[PDB]
Amino acid sequence: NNELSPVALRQMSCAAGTTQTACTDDNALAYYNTTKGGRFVLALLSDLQDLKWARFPKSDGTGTIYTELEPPCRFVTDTPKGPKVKYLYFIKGLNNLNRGMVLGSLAATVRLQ
Amino acid sequence: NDALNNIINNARDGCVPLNIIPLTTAAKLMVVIPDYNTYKNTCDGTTFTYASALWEIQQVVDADSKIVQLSEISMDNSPNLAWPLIVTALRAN
Amino acid sequence: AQSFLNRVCGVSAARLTPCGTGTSTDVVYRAFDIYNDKVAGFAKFLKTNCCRFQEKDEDDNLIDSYFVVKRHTFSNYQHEETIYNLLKDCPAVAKHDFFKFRIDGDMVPHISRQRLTKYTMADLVYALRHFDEGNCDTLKEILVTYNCCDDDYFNKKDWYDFVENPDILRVYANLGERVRQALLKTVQFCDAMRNAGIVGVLTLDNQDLNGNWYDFGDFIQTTPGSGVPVVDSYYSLLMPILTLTRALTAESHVDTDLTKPYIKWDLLKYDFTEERLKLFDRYFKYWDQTYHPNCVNCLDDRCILHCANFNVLFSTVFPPTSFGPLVRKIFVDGVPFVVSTGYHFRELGVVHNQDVNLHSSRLSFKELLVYAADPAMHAASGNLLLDKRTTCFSVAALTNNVAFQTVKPGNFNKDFYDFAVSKGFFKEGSSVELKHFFFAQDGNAAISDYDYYRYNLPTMCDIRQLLFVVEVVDKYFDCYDGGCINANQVIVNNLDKSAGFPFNKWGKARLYYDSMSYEDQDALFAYTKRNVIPTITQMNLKYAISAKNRARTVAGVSICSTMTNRQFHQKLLKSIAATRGATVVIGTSKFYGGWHNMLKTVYSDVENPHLMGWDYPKCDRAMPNMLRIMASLVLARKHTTCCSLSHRFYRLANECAQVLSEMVMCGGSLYVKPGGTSSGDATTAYANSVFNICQAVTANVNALLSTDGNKIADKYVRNLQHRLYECLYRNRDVDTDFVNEFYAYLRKHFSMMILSDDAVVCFNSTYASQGLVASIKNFKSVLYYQNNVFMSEAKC
Amino acid sequence: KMSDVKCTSVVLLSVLQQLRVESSSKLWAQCVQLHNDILLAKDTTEAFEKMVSLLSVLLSMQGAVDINKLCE
RNA sequence: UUAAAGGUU
RNA sequence: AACCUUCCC
Ligand SMILES: [Zn+2]
Ligand SMILES: [Zn+2]
Repeated sequence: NNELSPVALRQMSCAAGTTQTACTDDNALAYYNTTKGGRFVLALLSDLQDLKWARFPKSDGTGTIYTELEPPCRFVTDTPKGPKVKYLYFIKGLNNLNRGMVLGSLAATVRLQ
Repeated sequence: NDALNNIINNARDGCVPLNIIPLTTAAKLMVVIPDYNTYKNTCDGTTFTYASALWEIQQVVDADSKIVQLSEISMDNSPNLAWPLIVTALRAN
Repeated sequence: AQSFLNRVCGVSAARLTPCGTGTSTDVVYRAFDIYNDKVAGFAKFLKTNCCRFQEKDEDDNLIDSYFVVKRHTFSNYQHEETIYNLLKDCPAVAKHDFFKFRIDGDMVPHISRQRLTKYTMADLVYALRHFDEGNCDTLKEILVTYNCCDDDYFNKKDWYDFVENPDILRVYANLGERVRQALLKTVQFCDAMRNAGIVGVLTLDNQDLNGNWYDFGDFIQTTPGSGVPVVDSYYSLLMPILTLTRALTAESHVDTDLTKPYIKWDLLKYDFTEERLKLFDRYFKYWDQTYHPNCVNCLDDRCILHCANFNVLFSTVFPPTSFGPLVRKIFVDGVPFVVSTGYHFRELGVVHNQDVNLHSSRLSFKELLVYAADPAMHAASGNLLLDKRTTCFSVAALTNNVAFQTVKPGNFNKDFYDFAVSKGFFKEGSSVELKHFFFAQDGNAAISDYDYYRYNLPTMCDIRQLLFVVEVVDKYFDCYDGGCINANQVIVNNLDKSAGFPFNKWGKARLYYDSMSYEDQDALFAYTKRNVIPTITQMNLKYAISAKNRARTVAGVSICSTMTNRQFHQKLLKSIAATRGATVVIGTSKFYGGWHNMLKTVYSDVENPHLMGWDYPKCDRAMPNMLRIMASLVLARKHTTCCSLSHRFYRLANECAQVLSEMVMCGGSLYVKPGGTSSGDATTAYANSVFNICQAVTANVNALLSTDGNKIADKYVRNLQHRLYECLYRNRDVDTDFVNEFYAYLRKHFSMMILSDDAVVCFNSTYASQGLVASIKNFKSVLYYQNNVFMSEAKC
Repeated sequence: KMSDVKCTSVVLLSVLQQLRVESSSKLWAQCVQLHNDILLAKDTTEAFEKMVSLLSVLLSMQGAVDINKLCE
């Protein structure tokens, strides 16, 4: 009885862009894995076709880290918004387990067709 | 310096493993034999084959470094020999 | 009862004979890899939920083909129906039935899986990992069923021993193709789950001993083209069986079938990187972490271990003649030498020297020292050797005659014996008697000791558990300090000892330490940080008093390695030898109350104290290379400031080249050392202590993870087990908080005192009885599956 | 009394070794086997005949003058 | 191995 | 232990 991911991992709003400083203000749904030794986000969701860079300012504020993303994954979500064609991005170097946890949470509590 | 230069020049980079240098270049082989049965399967006769080459026997000695003729190595006469037999041979062509 | 049997068989028309009576289930005892929100581990449980049926064969013969039915809820029935009609077309999926039958007054659903085997691979891994002599009863059945041996093979004496019965290596190796085909079949399952959009965890509970996969209960489905097979516990738990059963021997044959002859590789080929990548893609396709065939490109110590494990597995396919120094011709003053300019480690891959000097003009004292030490010229100028007395690889014979070395009987002091006898000693029926003597030896003594280095075998370690264990073990060496020192600070105990193979023909170690000034020594040390210097260690034969007639031998290592290893471990280990109250008690005297202080320290606040001790049968000649590399890495962990990554890697390469797989000169002929450790180098005792601590921590981890978990009545220990499983098989990065917590737990409940390969431990008896800390059988199983050695009660 | 046998076996092997017996491989091998096995015996009823077998080795050469050296 | 939390004597 | 609740298929 091996369970994929007990407990669900939540998400905040983050900023991304195509390259370098293309990040404008806030354009991404960042599914996070918060640990008390620093916050580490898991996945990115967007309605933007091709975003490769993302950014988060450090906790001290003086710094801001950029994250490089994988090629997009396309799916459709069902909502009162009707169908939503959305593209999902994994920060390159994400292991299979974080991918599985995010995908399981999404397929469990977010509608898909 | 002639059988070693040829095999070195065939390397793509010039690097060859050390353990193949005496295997394909050395001109003398010394086999050590613990018993007659192992002698039968490996060093039988005046000429044998090893390392994909043909070698011919020239000298055989016992543990006491005394000469043994090839006729004395029998089955029944084996118990009368010091038996780490060292057989040295030259690579024949 | 009859209709259930006629429905379970169904269309396939099989002659099922019920193993469980009636329309009821059949509880069994099976091993599980389990992880809930409550409990985790890899342990044996009771499995109800099942109605087995054995299949008959023409003349009513019973075969291993089971029709296991599964009673469960309606929701699970729907969930497994909607996912099996997605992975239906994969060969590696056992055929399901999914029918509904009226059991008693209500209609219940069943998921009938056709033609499985009695045991899964969790059972095989558990039986070969947690081994006990007189409780086997399932390893025997697995071996007998698949024609690895017979039933009368188990009536032998010590049939499980790796040392006194070296034929068990052949019995296991006949069970090594069902594992290769299982890996081949799980790769297809992973690909099918990918292309079909399914996410889930692959556990080796759901793969029968053929290769088919038959559970989809904890799976989820996403859009096609993106499916995630989570294979981290599967491969990690399976790793030791791959080399214990020698599963990849079929790669030695052409077209990968055991009936065809072996592949005839080119003799001059030394770089097998493409083959290594091909094998990794073949069998470990969905292993997420990256793999570096050559460990010169690794990122840190942990990645070095991770890639060296895979290289250990993959180097058993390539010819033994391609491993060793990579020699190359260079010209000086118009005269050509043949000198070593690299190495090809079985574990570390190909390493190239950075400061190779081609077309030089003169050789200084440093260069003359370097070129006189490597085996290049000595082997290339000698004649070929074929020694039938040993199975170890023989390269060359330096002289024209072999030398036989004898041992003298020893002198007798008659006056003391006469005095003692006059004092009423040595009578009949006395509690004291002579048992220690000087034993003599015949001509073949050392060449008989090399057939004990024959005992070393290539071993693949469980990489995730090994990484966690190394992180825990590193905390026992935190109170110390270390680093590099200049040639001024080196302290040499005795300067009248031999300098090694070449160099003993000219003087002792004093001559080579005066001749070279401090600048030359510093230059040699700095050279060793970016080049590899293979050396030769002589094999001397000892002459001392003992109680057993074995001709013990020692290693005369050369002088260059001595200097360069001193300029590291002098400062590393003088701190270890000068600390009081630590776990490692090296350097603490027993006089002036040292023994009492040590014993009182090892009794430091244990709740229900018991004492236990053990000894490894053959520590030096059977220790796997992976653990020696681990010990060297944790010793080099102290150079975080004085050395960059490249310097650390090249120092590790030098160590592996001259104290692990060096070229030994035994009686005037050069032989290749399979592995183990060379007793006679600078850091033998400290590396042995590190290895001992690693084994103890591994035993504790195995003892804790194999406990049921539902029965543990203490919440803190249950949460500790849960988080231990998470930190082992669900995290890629070190968690310092839980490492500290587990180290504190071990120090509280399992107090050690270590000195080289000797250990004394005070442990909580209640926890040990409950299975929360390591017992002695946990040590025996760990030794069996991680040391290729079976330990008995004569040592513990 | 077995201690006497073990000590005299030690002395006999010492004198045999110093008589250049080890220049013949098989004779030295047999002598070493006998000496090592006498030291490990646990009853006096096997050590004595192995001792007599080992003494028959020295009584066969012509390097030890016997009549003179048993001057009593 | 058996949703969770809470509740009383 | 009895016991009920938002329940859970
Ligand atoms: Zn690496
Ligand atoms: Zn350093």
